[PDB]
Amino acid sequence: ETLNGGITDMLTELANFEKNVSQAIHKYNAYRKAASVIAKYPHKIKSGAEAKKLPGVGTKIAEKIDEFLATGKLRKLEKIRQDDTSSSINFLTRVSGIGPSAARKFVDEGIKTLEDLRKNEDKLNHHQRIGLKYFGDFEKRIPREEMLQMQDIVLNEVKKVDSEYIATVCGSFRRGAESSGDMDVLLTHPSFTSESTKQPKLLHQVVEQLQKVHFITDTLSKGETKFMGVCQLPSKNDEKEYPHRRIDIRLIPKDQYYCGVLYFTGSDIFNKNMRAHALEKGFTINEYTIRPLGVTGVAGEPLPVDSEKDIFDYIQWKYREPKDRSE
DNA sequence: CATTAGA
DNA sequence: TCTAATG
Ligand code: NA
Ligand code: NA
Ligand SMILES: [Zn+2]
Ligand SMILES: [Zn+2]
Ligand SMILES: [Zn+2]
Repeated sequence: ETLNGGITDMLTELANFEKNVSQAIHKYNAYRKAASVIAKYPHKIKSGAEAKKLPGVGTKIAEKIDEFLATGKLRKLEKIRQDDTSSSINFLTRVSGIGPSAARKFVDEGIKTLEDLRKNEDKLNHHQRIGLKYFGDFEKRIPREEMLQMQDIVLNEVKKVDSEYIATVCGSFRRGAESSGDMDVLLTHPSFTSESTKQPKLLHQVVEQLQKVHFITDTLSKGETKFMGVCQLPSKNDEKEYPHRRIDIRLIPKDQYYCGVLYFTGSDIFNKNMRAHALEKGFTINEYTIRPLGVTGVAGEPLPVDSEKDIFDYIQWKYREPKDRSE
């Protein structure tokens, strides 16, 4: 957790590099498992050879460990850290819609900077356009103060459109959190579930609503169940306009909302942990359901859920406020 | 680990 | 269709 801190970090730097700059999925997959096990190793790694004993570490990584142990740095690391091409990719990549692939491609054509990007907006698609356009606000955190305002607005329209609608803003915001990255709104309706063959309009109506009043300004991606966009709080009585924020609305079959809602609220650890418990307690929990465990090794048959309560009950736990779903 | 774009 | 990107 810190005893092997640096080694795991150099290692991540490394893996991360293979993956983006070059396309060395293995090297890259290599670095990660190593960074996984040494992280676990309950002792201070004093030399490669020692590390070496590990499963995952080979002669390769051993080597790097030595040098780093030896001298407070890594050359390969110093070099990559320096090199502009690699720098550039790690940068373009920051743009919503720009991934490693397009990053390497733009680089190879010479688009290295954000300006370069502008001059060549034609080379960009719609997602990437929006990304470029809101680059700044996109890197910005969301004050909870703003979060509640937002939430307020979405909830009301959703309601006004159809009172049957059910929405939950999940995420950290849900878990109390002082700030959040983007707004995730979990959505489901009663006429929509597991079987009842869709009702795309069900998503589509609200999206339309939200745009109608300018809450939604842009559209990154709109499908029959997932809409990815950009929204914005009405810039008051001027002097101050609100930064553009990422927003995702998603359709859920009412018969699997809570699993979903439960799920998405996290924390990543609360999950796994909740997840690990359901196993002893003879179950299975995943993104959409909770199934009883069968001795034959496995089993199925989807437990009927009406709230986050039922789930706990099932695995017979204490209902944990989302506030305290921290781990 | 799954949904939407794209070309 | 595959492949990218975001989640
Ligand atoms: Na080994
Ligand atoms: Na990006
Ligand atoms: Zn020891
Ligand atoms: Zn989020
Ligand atoms: Zn999101």
